[PDB]
This record gives sequence, C-alpha cells and structure tokens, in this order.
Amino acid sequence: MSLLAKIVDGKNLSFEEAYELFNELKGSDGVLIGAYLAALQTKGYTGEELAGLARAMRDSAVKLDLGKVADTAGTGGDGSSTINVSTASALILSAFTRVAKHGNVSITSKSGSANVLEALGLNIRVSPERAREMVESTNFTFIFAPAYHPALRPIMPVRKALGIKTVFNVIGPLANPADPAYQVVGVNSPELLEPVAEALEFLGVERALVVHGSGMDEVSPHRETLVLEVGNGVERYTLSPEDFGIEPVKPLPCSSPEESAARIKAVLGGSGRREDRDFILVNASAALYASGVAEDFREGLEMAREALGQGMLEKLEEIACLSKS
Amino acid sequence: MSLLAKIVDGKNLSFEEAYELFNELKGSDGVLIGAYLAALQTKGYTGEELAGLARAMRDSAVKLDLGKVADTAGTGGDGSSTINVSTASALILSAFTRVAKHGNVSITSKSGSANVLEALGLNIRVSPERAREMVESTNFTFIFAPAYHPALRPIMPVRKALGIKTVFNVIGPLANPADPAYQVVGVNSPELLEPVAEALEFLGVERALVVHGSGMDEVSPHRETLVLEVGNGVERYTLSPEDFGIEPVKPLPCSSPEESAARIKAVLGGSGRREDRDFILVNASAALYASGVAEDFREGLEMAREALGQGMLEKLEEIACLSKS
Ligand SMILES: [Cl-]
Ligand code: NA
Ligand code: NA
Ligand SMILES: [Zn+2]
Ligand SMILES: [Zn+2]
Ligand SMILES: [Zn+2]
Ligand SMILES: [Zn+2]
Ligand SMILES: [Zn+2]
Ligand SMILES: [Zn+2]
Repeated sequence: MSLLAKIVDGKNLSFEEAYELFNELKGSDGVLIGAYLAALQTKGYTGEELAGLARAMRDSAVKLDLGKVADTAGTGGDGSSTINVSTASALILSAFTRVAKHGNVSITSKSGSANVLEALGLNIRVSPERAREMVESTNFTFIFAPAYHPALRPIMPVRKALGIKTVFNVIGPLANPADPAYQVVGVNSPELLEPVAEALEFLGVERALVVHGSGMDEVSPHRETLVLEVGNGVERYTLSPEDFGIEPVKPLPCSSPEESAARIKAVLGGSGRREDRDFILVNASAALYASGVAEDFREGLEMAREALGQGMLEKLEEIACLSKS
Repeated sequence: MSLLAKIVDGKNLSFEEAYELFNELKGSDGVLIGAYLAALQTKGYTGEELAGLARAMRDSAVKLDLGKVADTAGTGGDGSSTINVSTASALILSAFTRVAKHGNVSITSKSGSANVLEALGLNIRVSPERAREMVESTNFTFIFAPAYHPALRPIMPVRKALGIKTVFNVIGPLANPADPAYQVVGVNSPELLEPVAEALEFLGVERALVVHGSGMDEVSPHRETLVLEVGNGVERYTLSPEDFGIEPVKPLPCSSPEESAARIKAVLGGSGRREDRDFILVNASAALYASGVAEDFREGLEMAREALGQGMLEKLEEIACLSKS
C-alpha cells in the first residue's frame, strides 16, 4: 500500500515503480484496483508513469514478433462521434509499409476499431502465427487487445463499475505487443501531449507523432492540429489543413459501425463523401509521414489519395479472406 | 459514477453532494468505495465535504437521547504514538459536565480510545439506553463507532485493504450521533484546521476547539498549539505551555493499550509521571474551556488538576461497573 500512499500524497511514481504498479494491479482484488485507478486519474500522469505501465502491459502480453511495424491509434473519449479514421489510415498505410493495428482498449466502441473491421468483413481474432502470415502477404494485421492482454481480464470489470476515464485509455495505444517502430497516437486533450510523447521516447519508438486536432484525438481537417514529433528528441509544431494541401472541412457524425464501414469503404475505393475522404487523408498522411514513407504531409496526402481505388478494395478483400482462412 | 467523475476532475463537492455521497457509499460494492476513498484523498477535502459526509453518517447512525453533551477526539495518524489524552480528558471532564466520548473509527488503534477504555475495565459496547443511564448517573459514556454506525459495515474492510488515511479518519470525530454541543477535535496536520473548523460550523456546534500541537493531533505540553475556536464565527490563535501555567515538557511514547491505561490511571488518581500528567491536563483544560466550564486555559488546568485523586478513581470504578451491569 506504499505505492497507493505515494499516489494519494501527490507524488509522481518512477518508471520502475509504475512498472511494478501494473504487476500489483493484475493480481489484486477489485477494491485495490479501483483505488489505484481513481487515485492515479485524480493526480494525473507523467511520461515515466505511462511508459512504466505500458512496458509492463506489453511484457505481460501474448508474444508476437511481426517485423518493423507501424500502428495508428487514439486514446478516445474525445467527446464527438465521427468515423474511425485510425482504422482507415492503418489500411491505407498497408499499401506502403508493414502495419500492426492494435485494438480498442476501451469498451465504448460505437464506430470502434474492432467493430468497423468486423463490419468490413474481417475476423478480428487472429493467432500470432496468422498475424505474421497476414503481415508477410498483405502488410496489415489487427491485434485485438482483449485476446492479447490476458492480464486485463480482472481489470475490465473494475473499469466498467467505475465509469470514468482511467490510465488504461491512454496506455492502450502504448501497449501494442508487436512493439511498433512507428506510431501516430491521438490524444483527447492537449495536457496528454507531453506525457505521451515522453512515454513513447522511454518505449524506444523510432518515430512517432502525438497529435491533438482542436478537440479531437485525431488530425483535424478543419481547424489546427498540435503535433509532438518523437525521433531526434521531441519537436513541437502546429499544422493546419493548408499544410496537407486541402480546403478546411468539418467532419460529419456517424451513427453505427456499419455506417462507419460503408463510408470508409466508399473512400478506400476512390469515391465517398468529401468530408470523409479529406478527414481520412489527413490522418493517412500523418501515418505515412510517421512511417518514413512520405517526406512531408503534402506528399503524405498525395500518396494516400493515389493509393485509393480498385486496388485498395481488393487489398481489403485479401485481408478479410486471409483473416478467416 | 458522476460524483466520482466530479472528484477525479478536481471539483469540490457541495455539502448536499457529499451528503448524497455517503448514502451511495453505504450501498456500493467495495470496488467503488475504494475508488471514492482514494480519489477524495488524493484531491483533498473542503469543510463542506466533511460536514456533508459527517451529517449523513450521524443521520444514518443508531439514535441517542443524551443531554447537551461534550466530546473530545482526534483524527489520529499523527507523527507517532503517545498516550491517549483524549480519553483521559473526557473522563476528567465528566467531573464537571455531561460527556459522550465517540469511539475510534481509526486503524491507528494501538494505544487507541476503545482499547484504553477496555484496559481501564469498561465494556465499550453499550446500548443507547445504557448510554443514557451512564450519562444520568456518572456524566460519562462511550459511544463505540462500529456499534452505532451500521452504515460502516461495508466501509471498514475497504479501509483496511487500502491501508492509507481516508476521509473516515477525519469525519469519525465529526460523526458523534449524540450531536455534541461542545467539542475538542485534534487534527494531524495544519491543513485540516480550516476544513474541520468549517465542518463543525455546518454541524451546528455551540463551541469547539480544533487543535494542532506541533506534529500532534492534541494540545501540546512542549511546543506551540495552533487553535481554531468555533462559536461566534471562527477565531485563530496560538497557545503555549505558559498559557496553561506549566513548564514545557515533552510527551513520551507508549508501547501498548495496557501501558496507556496504567499511566492514565496513575495520573487520574493524583499520581503518575510529570510528562503524562501535564500532557493530560493541558488537553483536559481545553475540554473544560470548550465546554464552558472554565473561563480560560489556566483556570481549565487548575480545575482539572483539582479533580484528580481518589474521587476520580471511584468515578472510573462506577463507570466500569455501570458499563457491564
Ligand atoms: Cl492470443
Ligand atoms: Na498462441
Ligand atoms: Na502541572
Ligand atoms: Zn477518435
Ligand atoms: Zn521536421
Ligand atoms: Zn472551506
Ligand atoms: Zn467553505
Ligand atoms: Zn473486547
Ligand atoms: Zn494522537
């Protein structure tokens, strides 16, 4: 109970202490888990704490060694309910480089990653061998978090009972057991930009963008996006739709995973609504930039827009087929 | 889960919300109680929150028809473990006015109030009718919190499992179901002075002293004591051993409740160690002052010192006898 006492007194844990905190949490009674999650949330987190917890979560996870891979994710929470751009970006990115998309840590999955992918015809539960098969021949696989993180099984009831944002919203994206070399990570508030960028440094990522787009855990196609770039230290800069070569446009809402799937598929096949296409493309651009496929965000968008068409729809068919074979 | 969300976001609850929080806590699973206790501890408390919780706890408690009564108590969890002066003060105060001493909710119960009283020969669990019998004929009774607060039955396991200070350490002294008109309340840090004084205002106390004696939840017989006096608004002042008419003396540690009982009994009978006698007497003085029995702290000590002797030991015999009859 000394770690709890440390947290309640307003003291930030070390990396090593946060690592041991995860391991205490996975074998604790619900009462103590609840106390820890609530207390840590009230205090707020540093990058060392996030990194420690994330490292522990990865170490406890079902083992998989795909290549050097990229991943795109968000903390979620957010507020508004738009289409799942991190899924579309990950699919578009697989046209250029190896992608291992880590699944939704949160239960609130309306227009959510696993759900959109199921609706697009994938089997979302894939063994580590099947995952490797999928990355070798299609450059895409999906890592479904409940399947790959058995240590969370006792944590999940406690997260439902509490019904608040916890640290598990934030470390979900940082706990991909494939150890992605490249990451785009969206955060729901500007206050998570610094901790999350720092945590990705501790986790030894090659290149990463931590993004916040004016109230969204995504790159905005309308107003400005705050970016922290991790790689040669940490670099802060601001983007706008002009930087991707598009006219500002407001993304429009989404009702259900089936609506999400159809709109994404429309965009992936070279068609779809402008507000969906440009929103997906600015997020795809960031992912191509983070992966080192594109030199800048304008080129990232150019390349992603050109990947859209019949070839992307047959790529999606082959991913689906291969997930169920 | 909106009250938890409110707390985790750094918002102070209102009196009314803290009142409803108590009632939610008494019918909740341990997981949610843990989350609440830890989160509220990490945020800190205002006087409205303490008062709300304390008011709710009193309202849920087994009812009592004692007189206008006085009480003396501490939050506990101070620096370390000296003898239980709040028990001795309460006993000495019963020579002059009606006293209903509220029992330790607290886990720091080595040399703790119920334990010291058990060691002095009392049955510490008394029915409300027996409590009234004891106040009518001896001016003293002891209200054992676990017996009088059935709402704590789910709360107490959660407090043991967590093993940190919670809000229940602070509201225990504020939750005497007899509704004492007069109170001395010791606090373990200067930061609790203002909240606790404010909470006693909300709880409609006639006169109260909230005291902190240089690292102790008691009036110090060595160094200075910070006092907040509640009555005609709130008055701040500092006391020293000179104000009671004694030479400074260091209170010395205690190993067990049986040692605590013997040292107290020695002092109560007119004898005992100087360091124990003067420490008990400065705390008794404050209680006589809070009760309006004494005009100032010097007179409070004079009166308390003169009450010590054979009459006090036979008073204690009759309290013990009457608690077990
Ligand atoms: Cl698995
Ligand atoms: Na396996
Ligand atoms: Na003296
Ligand atoms: Zn989102
Ligand atoms: Zn640059
Ligand atoms: Zn206040
Ligand atoms: Zn106030
Ligand atoms: Zn007993
Ligand atoms: Zn004490």
